[PDB]
Amino acid sequence: YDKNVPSDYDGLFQKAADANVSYDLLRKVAWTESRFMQFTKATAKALGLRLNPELAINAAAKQLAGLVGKFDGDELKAALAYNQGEGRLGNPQLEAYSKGDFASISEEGRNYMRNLLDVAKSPMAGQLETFGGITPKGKGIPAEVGLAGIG
Amino acid sequence: ELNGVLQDPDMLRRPDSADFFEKYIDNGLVTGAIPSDAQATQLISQAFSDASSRAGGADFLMRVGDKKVTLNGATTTYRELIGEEQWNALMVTAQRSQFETDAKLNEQYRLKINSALNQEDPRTAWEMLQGIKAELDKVQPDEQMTPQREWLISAQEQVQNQMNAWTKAQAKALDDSMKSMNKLDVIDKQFQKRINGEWVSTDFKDMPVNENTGEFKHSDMVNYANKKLAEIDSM
Amino acid sequence: ELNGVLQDPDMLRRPDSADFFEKYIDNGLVTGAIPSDAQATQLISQAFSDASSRAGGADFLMRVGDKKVTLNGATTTYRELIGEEQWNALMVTAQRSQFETDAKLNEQYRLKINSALNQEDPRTAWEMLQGIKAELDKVQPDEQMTPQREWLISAQ
Amino acid sequence: EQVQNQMNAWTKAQAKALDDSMKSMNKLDVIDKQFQKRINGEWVSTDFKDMPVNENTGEFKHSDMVNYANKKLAEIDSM
Repeated sequence: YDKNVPSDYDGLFQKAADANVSYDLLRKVAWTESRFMQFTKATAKALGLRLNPELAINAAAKQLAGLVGKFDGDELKAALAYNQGEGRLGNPQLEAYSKGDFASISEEGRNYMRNLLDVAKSPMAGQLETFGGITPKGKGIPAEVGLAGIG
Repeated sequence: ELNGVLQDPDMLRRPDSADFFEKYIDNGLVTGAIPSDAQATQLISQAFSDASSRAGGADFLMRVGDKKVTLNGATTTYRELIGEEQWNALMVTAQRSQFETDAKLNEQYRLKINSALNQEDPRTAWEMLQGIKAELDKVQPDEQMTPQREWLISAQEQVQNQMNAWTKAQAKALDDSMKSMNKLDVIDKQFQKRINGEWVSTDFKDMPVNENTGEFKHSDMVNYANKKLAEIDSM
Repeated sequence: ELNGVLQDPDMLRRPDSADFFEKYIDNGLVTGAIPSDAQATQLISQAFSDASSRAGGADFLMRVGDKKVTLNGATTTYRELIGEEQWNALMVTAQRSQFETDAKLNEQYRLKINSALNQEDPRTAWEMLQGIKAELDKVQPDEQMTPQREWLISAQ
Repeated sequence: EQVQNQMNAWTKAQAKALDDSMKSMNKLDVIDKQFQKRINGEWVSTDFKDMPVNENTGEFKHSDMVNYANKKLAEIDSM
């Protein structure tokens, strides 16, 4: 449903935003929320500090910098902390993610990670990529590769 | 004597009970406790049917089907005493027996499945279904086609059929809100052709209509009228 | 000793394992390793049930059912030791066993089928269905009526 | 697992009943806002056929002003 071949203003901007994380991730984090950073929460705009690509991608690049820096080796943990903040809701999940207890993270954090690990790199990548296979040797199908053509 | 460490449904799934069974059969065949190879076979085929029809048995069986035993002079692996086909049947039975020996597991999984087919968002049913497929791999660790792995298959291929309708109901909701934007765009174009010096009416009953707009109601001008004034105020 | 080159589910579909089985049975009957023709028959009927209930077995069977073997003085082809009807049942089983021995194949094919019945354009579901009928011919190479060839028929 | 399937429909029929009674409150709120923009000295019509419409309100009927008219008088009487 997505590719890295088509280039637009997005790829034109994240080339420097990643220099001020990863261009491959920052191109993908924005795509999933706003097709081609969509900080929809009013508090996320008051805390992150709108609809201008000069700072929106610059806001995501700053958060994803610290989120991918708070552990420096867990980029899937970073993408999770992005759409699941560390206050009163993400703390029970993020402490349950490192222990490999993906059955107790969220219905939205898993669906988010499962869509972005194809371009992101984590040590728990191959452990979530097979989190829910039909057989323990199987691979659980994420939401938008089993629901691909339905539309 | 096998019901000492092969009945406690938590003492099967341990990884030593496989070694206990291998050592039992071996030291019984060697030290005369099990005299006849026509009798160690009955002990195998009765301990496997005790451990298959019992919660915790699928992984004990999958662990023991790789240990070596020597019967009738020919040495082999327990997956090969019993045939390949018969071992497949055995593991299927050992996985699906812990769902009709206790009805709490059957109740629980069926209710999670069904309350996962009734979530409003079809994309948020799929992670529930991966959750179920993750709590099945803790009770059935072999890749055979147990009937619970048929619940999950029908659930997934039911959620796809649900999304085929939910997407139709979302496209019919972006059809009635792109109409109500087409109408404001055409009304603006009419006002602009009238302002720049061209003689075309601007009553709502005289706009053009092309199946992207529909018939113009009165409230599709009020909406426009309060939206040019709103935009002109913001300049 | 047959589980050395007839169990690895990629070593069955090779085109030499048929020759390995033919040479095993022949040189066992000739060089006394397999003494009795009432025992080479049991080796046949157990190696075929090992190779039929195992991923990769349908094409090994379809390859071996044309090799020559001599039992009870009468020389024949393995499709004719076992009857015609029994060979049909055997190949049906050997094709449909690799879809209930692993549930990954069953899951995958059923989901592609169902996500092919839910495409909006009915003309673009048909090429998806020819795709499925093209990835079934890689696991079931004989023309019997396996239940997966019933999925595809109901899908069309 | 049949009662769950029944509640999936009963909840849909309760959300369609809080959709037609939140519309009929949106309309009174927007009519009040129109009267208040007209009172505080601004030139916007207050006929029911000239309110704004945004799919949270629908088209305004006449009886959605009668209802409002008997409800300001009812509120002003209670002060």
